[PDB]
Amino acid sequence: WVRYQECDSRSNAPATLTCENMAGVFMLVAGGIVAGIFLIFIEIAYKSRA
Amino acid sequence: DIYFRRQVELSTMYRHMEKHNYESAAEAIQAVRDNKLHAFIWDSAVLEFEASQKCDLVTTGELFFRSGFGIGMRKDSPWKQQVSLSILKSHENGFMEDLDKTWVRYQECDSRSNAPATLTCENMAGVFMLVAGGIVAGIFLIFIEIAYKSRA
Amino acid sequence: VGSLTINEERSEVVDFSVPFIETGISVMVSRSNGTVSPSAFLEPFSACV
Amino acid sequence: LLWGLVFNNSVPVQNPKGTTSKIMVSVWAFFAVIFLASYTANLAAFMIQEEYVDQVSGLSDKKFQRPNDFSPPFRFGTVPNGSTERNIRNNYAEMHAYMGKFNQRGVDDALLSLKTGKLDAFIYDAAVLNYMAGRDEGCKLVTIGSGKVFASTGYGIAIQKDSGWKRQVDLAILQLFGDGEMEELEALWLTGICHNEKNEVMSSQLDIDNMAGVFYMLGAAMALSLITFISEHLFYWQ
Amino acid sequence: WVMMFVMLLIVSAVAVFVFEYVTIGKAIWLLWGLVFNNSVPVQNPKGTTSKIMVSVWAFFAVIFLASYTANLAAFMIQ
Amino acid sequence: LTILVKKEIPRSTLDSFMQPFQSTLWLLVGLSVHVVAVMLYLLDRFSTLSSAMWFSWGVLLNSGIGEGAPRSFSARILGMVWAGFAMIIVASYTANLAAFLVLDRPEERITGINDPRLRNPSDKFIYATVKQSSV
Amino acid sequence: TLSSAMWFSWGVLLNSGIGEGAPRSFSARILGMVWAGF
Repeated sequence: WVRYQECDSRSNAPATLTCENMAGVFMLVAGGIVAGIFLIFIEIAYKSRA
Repeated sequence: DIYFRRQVELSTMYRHMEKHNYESAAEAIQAVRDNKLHAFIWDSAVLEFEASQKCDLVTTGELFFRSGFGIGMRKDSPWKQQVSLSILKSHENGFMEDLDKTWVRYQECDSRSNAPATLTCENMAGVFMLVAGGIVAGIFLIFIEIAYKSRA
Repeated sequence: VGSLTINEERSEVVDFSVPFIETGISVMVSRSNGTVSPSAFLEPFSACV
Repeated sequence: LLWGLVFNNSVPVQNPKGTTSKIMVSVWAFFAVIFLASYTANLAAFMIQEEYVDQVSGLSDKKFQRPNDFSPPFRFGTVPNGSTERNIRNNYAEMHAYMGKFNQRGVDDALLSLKTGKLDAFIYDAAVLNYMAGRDEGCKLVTIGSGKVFASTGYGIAIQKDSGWKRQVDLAILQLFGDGEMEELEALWLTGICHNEKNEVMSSQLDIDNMAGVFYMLGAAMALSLITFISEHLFYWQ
Repeated sequence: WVMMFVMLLIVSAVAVFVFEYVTIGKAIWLLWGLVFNNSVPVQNPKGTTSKIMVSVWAFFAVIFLASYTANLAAFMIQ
Repeated sequence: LTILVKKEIPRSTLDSFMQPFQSTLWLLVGLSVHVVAVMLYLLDRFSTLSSAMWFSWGVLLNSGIGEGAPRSFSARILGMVWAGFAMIIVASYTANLAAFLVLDRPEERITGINDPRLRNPSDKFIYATVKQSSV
Repeated sequence: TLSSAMWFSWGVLLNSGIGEGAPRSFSARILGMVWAGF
């Protein structure tokens, strides 16, 4: 009846995960993969010109 | 001994105090560093100086019996109105702050806050000895290798 | 009785009792943000290492 | 070669010739991996135990002198009727002559002026300040040093001049000091919450601009690169 | 650990695109050595246009391992 | 008997996705990259020219891009302390990232009936029990 | 590519770049992935 359930004993241990989202650090490669082809197109237009 | 003998709740402590007492301050101060006496009770205005020069001992915080050292006079001497004034004047125009700056807090080793985050990377011998042995043994292994190169 | 300090300018007219609570003139500083040391920890690795 | 791997860098570097040369670099790599993993460890030990240092100390500082060279300069607060004015007017005249524009109308108004950036420092009695340090809703920074007071005095009980009732109370107060009843009277008196009982400090490093020392270790080399360039005029005479 | 693979495999298109204007098995062998802090002898891809995405991946690597050493050092003293 | 209170929020450092100090995680270091590439260029010209930034970024980010070392030693002595500076800033970033996740939070809560938050009353704290009870 | 495997592997461990070649088979490469991870 009494001690059958818990969540977590609140010993205040911040040393745990919740690395659930990773968006702001992955967004640099998510923007790099899109902008890189445009910079490659500008570079090959330079290669074609001179 | 008056403060302890006066209190009744501390009487057993006072009964534990009768078999180890000393006669002067320096005897017990030398006897603490000789590990014959694990603790000592005295004024703060001596122990904070002693913890800044003989640099092996420490105090431990709180206070019990808050008072101050005073000038002892005979009863109803006529100087009792003069010396009670001039002391206050010396507390006003900054004389005592010069006095204890000259005499009391002039030396300070390190406020034993127990911070192990410091150096003493003085010796580095056991980690440098691998390259000190490598530089000597490497020429011998090179000699064995070139004797192998010469043979086959 | 109450909050009343001791000085020289009042002791001429009034007599006083034994000092009662230790006090003085202090200064309260602002509640500033935390600061690390103004240098990287370049203390004495340079002596030996 | 021997700098690139000790400071963890993949500089494009030709390895030395022969398999017999390959041994000592493999010792140096084991010195490198031990080295940087030591120094990151010690630095991470160092930067979570160091204490904030008390940027103003004592009334003899240049900050508490004539505030000449300071973007907006120091503003000292005090209550202009009482004992502290009569003590501060006999040692530093120009100090209170500058402080006369910064009067306050109350203790809590001094705290409200300290929280809104209106006042840099406040000067009052020691006991009331040591109480009000402990009863703020936060427990941020409070007092200079720990308990360093300038003009140490006491409180007391004023009395009629040379009456006979002085010498009795003079005994009885000492009897209270003789009985430990002031620490029994501590339960109403000055106890509180956060009397520097952590000595912790956590800081976002917007103040990481103290790296100018290693920038000084940068630009000094930017000097030396010119200096050696000048001593690269010596084959013109050789 | 599952986002790492799916964000790792996406550079094959640009690795093809730089040879059109080294990707069969020489791409992930490059892309593992620098994310786990290793000087494996690895040929860089051809052309200056390929040099950008590896310079993004290096900035993902230095942030990554410095995160994981930090969190582990937080974890093993609490 | 015991006292019941409400737990707080406190956050994690997830919102610092490579931005713990992006105020002072400066682009000034990128200008330092560019001017030290210009400085190595000037040291190499008047004693491998346009590639100096492709050297220097590869010094910083631990990425071994195909490049040659500078021929003059005057550029090499600058490169020594440039790599030393790169090691210093990455180690300091590691320690300050560990500092956010090792240090706990203030607001120590009330402890028993001997707390001046509870013993000496105020308006900022409200206390209650069930009426007509043993309390 | 046969006798040099330890001169590969120590160079995987100690972060020391030694003039060597990657293994040609992928079956050795998948082991090398988790070796560097370890």
